[PDB]
Amino acid sequence: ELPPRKVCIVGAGVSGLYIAMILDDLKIPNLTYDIFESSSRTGGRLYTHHFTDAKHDYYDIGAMRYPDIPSMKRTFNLFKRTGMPLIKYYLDGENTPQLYNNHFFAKGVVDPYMVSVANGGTVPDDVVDSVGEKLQQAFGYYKEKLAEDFDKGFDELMLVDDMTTREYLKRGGPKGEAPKYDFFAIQWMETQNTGTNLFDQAFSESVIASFDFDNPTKPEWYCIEGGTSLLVDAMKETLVHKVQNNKRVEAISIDLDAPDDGNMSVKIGGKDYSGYSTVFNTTALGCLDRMDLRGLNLHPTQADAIRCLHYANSTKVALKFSYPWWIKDCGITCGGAASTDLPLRTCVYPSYNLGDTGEAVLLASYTWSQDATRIGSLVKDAPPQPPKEDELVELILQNLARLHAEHMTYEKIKEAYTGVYHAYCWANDPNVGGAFALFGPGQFSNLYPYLMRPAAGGKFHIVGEASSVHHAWIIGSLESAYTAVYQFLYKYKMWDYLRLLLERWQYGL
Amino acid sequence: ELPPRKVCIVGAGVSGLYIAMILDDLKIPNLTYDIFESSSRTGGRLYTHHFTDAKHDYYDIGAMRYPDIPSMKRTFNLFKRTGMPLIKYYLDGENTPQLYNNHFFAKGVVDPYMVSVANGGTVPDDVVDSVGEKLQQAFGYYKEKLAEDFDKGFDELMLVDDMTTREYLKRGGPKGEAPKYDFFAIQWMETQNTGTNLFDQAFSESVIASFDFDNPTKPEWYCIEGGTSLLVDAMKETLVHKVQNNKRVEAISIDLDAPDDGNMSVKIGGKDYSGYSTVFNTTALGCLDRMDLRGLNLHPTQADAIRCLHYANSTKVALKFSYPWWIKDCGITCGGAASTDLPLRTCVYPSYNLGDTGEAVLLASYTWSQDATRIGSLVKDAPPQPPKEDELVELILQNLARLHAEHMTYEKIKEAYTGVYHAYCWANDPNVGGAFALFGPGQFSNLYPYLMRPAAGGKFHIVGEASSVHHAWIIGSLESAYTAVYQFLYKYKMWDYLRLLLERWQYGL
Ligand SMILES: Cc1cc2nc3c(=O)[nH]c(=O)nc-3n(C[C@H](O)[C@H](O)[C@H](O)COP(=O)(O)OP(=O)(O)OC[C@H]3O[C@@H](n4cnc5c(N)ncnc54)[C@H](O)[C@@H]3O)c2cc1C
Ligand SMILES: Cc1cc2nc3c(=O)[nH]c(=O)nc-3n(C[C@H](O)[C@H](O)[C@H](O)COP(=O)(O)OP(=O)(O)OC[C@H]3O[C@@H](n4cnc5c(N)ncnc54)[C@H](O)[C@@H]3O)c2cc1C
Ligand SMILES: N[C@@H](Cc1ccccc1)C(=O)O
Ligand SMILES: N[C@@H](Cc1ccccc1)C(=O)O
Repeated sequence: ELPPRKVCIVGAGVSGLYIAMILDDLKIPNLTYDIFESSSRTGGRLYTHHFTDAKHDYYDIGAMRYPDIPSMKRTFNLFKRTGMPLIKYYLDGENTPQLYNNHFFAKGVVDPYMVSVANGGTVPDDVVDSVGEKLQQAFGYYKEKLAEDFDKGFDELMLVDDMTTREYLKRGGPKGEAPKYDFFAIQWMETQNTGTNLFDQAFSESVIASFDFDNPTKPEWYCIEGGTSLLVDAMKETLVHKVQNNKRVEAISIDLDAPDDGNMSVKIGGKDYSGYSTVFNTTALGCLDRMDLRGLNLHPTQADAIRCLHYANSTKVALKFSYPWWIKDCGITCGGAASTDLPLRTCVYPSYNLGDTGEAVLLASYTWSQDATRIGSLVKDAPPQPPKEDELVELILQNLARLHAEHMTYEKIKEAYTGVYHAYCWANDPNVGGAFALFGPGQFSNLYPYLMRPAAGGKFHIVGEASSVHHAWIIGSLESAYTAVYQFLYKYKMWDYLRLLLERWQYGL
Repeated sequence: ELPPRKVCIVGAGVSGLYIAMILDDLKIPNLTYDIFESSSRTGGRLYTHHFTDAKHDYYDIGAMRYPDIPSMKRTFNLFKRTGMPLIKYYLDGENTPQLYNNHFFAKGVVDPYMVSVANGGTVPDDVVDSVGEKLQQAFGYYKEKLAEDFDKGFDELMLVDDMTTREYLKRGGPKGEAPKYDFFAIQWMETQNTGTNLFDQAFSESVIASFDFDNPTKPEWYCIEGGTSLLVDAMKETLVHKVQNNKRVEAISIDLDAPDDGNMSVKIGGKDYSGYSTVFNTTALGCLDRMDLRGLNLHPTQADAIRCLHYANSTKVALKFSYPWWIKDCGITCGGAASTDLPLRTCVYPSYNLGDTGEAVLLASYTWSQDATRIGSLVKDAPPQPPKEDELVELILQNLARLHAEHMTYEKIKEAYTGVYHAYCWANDPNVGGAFALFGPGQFSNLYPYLMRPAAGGKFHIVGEASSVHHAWIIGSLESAYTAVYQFLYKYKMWDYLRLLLERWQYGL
């Protein structure tokens, strides 16, 4: 018979909720848990904003789209477990505009943006129209290895993890046998492939992001109709022990002189909470670094990983319009997205309101990295009516006009704007401190192993999307939580329940 | 006589104020200007926060310290010209603690922080105690060349500008004849030299920053007694045409189908302001990228520079204490700064209140890059009292207690805290979008020439610290503003006043 044990789950995001769901499912005798959530809200970076309760009057501030690829199977099993209403998401739509250097894209014209050297720009002629082909040549070997077996593909990719994307492109790979590209060719590839400056981060991350967004299997994509927050509601409902919101952990400790299993504690608001056999920290690493972790005696390089593993910013801006003018007036009837070098960078047409004829939401700006930091600096809490008086609104409307200048005027977009919008910059969220992990050069191969290293005698686990090989996806959160529960059961020699974990949760539900 | 001409200065920071002061000094007949400032406040990144009107009850949110090195002569000339009350600033002080891996620094001790391989860390034994010496070996050649002639030293430095600092350290320089360092040695060097992740930006910037802070001439440092904003006040008082605050330029344009000199215009809140013969934009580049610049027909790589040139974040947190416990209880009597791997990173002891025995300000946290983004996520406008409930206040007090554990307790520091503090995160300022330019690899040698390329027939100038080789210093702003005025006078062949510019303003005041 198992002695009474209590574990602590720090953070009620999808990873912390997944840990509780797994523990609830295994039904281990005399085992309990507490879930402390710093925010008054539960879900973390699963966060649907509802403008009203109307059916499609929302947008997802955090996670929103899911590729049906084999490496994401655990995410889709969680969708099945909780009965999520999945519908098709259109990564690529029809008639979506692309606007660079104030020129619209056109198929089969050489250098439509007028950025090539032959047209007075600095992009080499043989690169300007061949970005996808040359990034495929740079990423494609590793992408196919990842498609056969993600873990073994990752281990081979780690042999070049010391390089940034720019570095790999500049030197022609690790030994100069790949093509070498000058600064402006690499710069154009970054402009056409990702957010500003992100090619100065890890090459391995550019490969994995390309694996996820441009997967060799050419997958179907999905969204959750009604918002991703429906997943949080369903996970919360099943909890045996409910989330305790407004409980921000500021310190974590283990008492190595105590003989007991439950010799760990966390401090919340100056008060001590002890008796825990294991602590799962599921917060973003910036939040973990603010805690007093001295009582845990972390390996010095593990502490370095908490502080230094790189995070990228992301900002989203969603506007409500009286009718879907992008559908009706521009023929953008199947989702997709418009991309531009204008400040909004990416305008995402929702896949969930394509049949609606009245009020409709447009995810008017979705940015990463410096683009998101620049948009996020306009994201305040008490903006002013009218639109022109709000700098962010006016910027978005002007960028939308230029981006859709083939069919709309600024005047008619402005008149369709209801005056209702919402924006969010994840780096300004004190409960995250960033959007998601996006490691720099050498971090996966050098710092990440020490982040995942056993701490406090195998009783402390750093959990979350950053503690995964799938950054910035729900799947990384779920894998990290599953792995941590494995280690917990292994640590306490609960062989019956570890075997049950592998039987029920390795491939599924 | 000269025909009447009008120029427009976008931005009332030190760049735009310097332009107006130069034009005021040259007294060019029938030449006028308008200065438009987006903010209700004038000064930009010269920004003193005054807790009260008491003599020393302030801290500088932006610029605060100035090294008396030859490359900084134009800044001190500006100080001299405006009668600034300069006092000595102590970059290094007495008894300043250094805290890494929860260990304090101790001279003459091997690996006092317990981070080397010999003590269970990952920092190479030959690196852990030699960061200053190995970085000097990596930067010193170029630092000495910059000391002889900054411009010629910069041009030689550009021959390795394709490399990041980490890349230069990893590969042993451009051809592998310098020492090669593994990831953890480079990581420790970054931890001990700059802010988190900044070794993943340009090697040239790490060299220039080392040249500024650790100059071979080993210079005296100075600050402005009463706050740097006294410089803004003095420059404002001299202006012939006063700053127009709350005037945010959203578009800049030139009418090439108009024969007049004054064929340029700017839009402010929908209304046009035309008749300008030249426009000086002095704003940060993120601010410029949000403007509609189509009417200027910028070179596409110049527009890329505006979007992509990298900015670093920075955040400051200052706390008021009933008495300077760092002076009286810790022997920290001569300014300096305490450095740590804790969230606050750097605690600066002011040099302007060393004789005070009552209320004193402490610049408790001064951070850059990801450190500043994480601290800045706690910077809100209406936080709660008491300190325990403001997460930022509590974090700072806790970090301060650990940093000064050799002489203070958390309880004594907390009781000395008045409850009055201020914080500021420059990336959250919509009038800047960042702290200052910190270019990535290859950006100085590739993007920066196009940023500085003549535009709109020589009538548009991108001015400011980012538009110089001295990023994040007043000197960069002054040099850029001086160079733009030169090119304006050259463009209109005002040879008499160009000669007067060189006579009075080249090494002038
Ligand atoms: C803009 C954006 C878009 C995304 N889009 C997608 C997408 O399309 N598809 C996809 O699969 N993934 C997407 N993701 C990724 C996905 O949202 C995340 O990977 C995942 O939700 C993170 O889960 P987590 O539990 O690991 O972290 P979190 O969600 O951050 O959970 C951690 C929790 O801990 C709490 N916490 C923090 N500090 C403390 C403390 N001191 N004490 C207690 N609790 C604390 C936080 O409030 C939070 O609730 C996106 C992420 C972002 C930022
Ligand atoms: C945290 C920090 C510390 C620093 N410390 C030092 C130091 O110790 N020593 C030193 O020498 N330097 C220091 N600097 C650097 C120095 O402060 C700057 O280099 C300099 O002040 C910038 O001057 P600027 O005029 O080029 O830019 P800014 O100061 O940014 O001036 C631009 C102005 O334009 C305005 N503007 C923006 N958008 C618009 C628009 N659309 N229309 C009109 N106006 C607009 C802005 O509000 C601003 O007032 C520091 C900088 C920072 C961020
Ligand atoms: N998965 C998220 C976040 C992400 C950003 C960039 C690269 C990879 C993932 C998205 O679909 O946008
Ligand atoms: N001038 C700023 C930032 C800076 C750091 C390093 C080099 C250049 C500028 C400071 O005093 O810290």
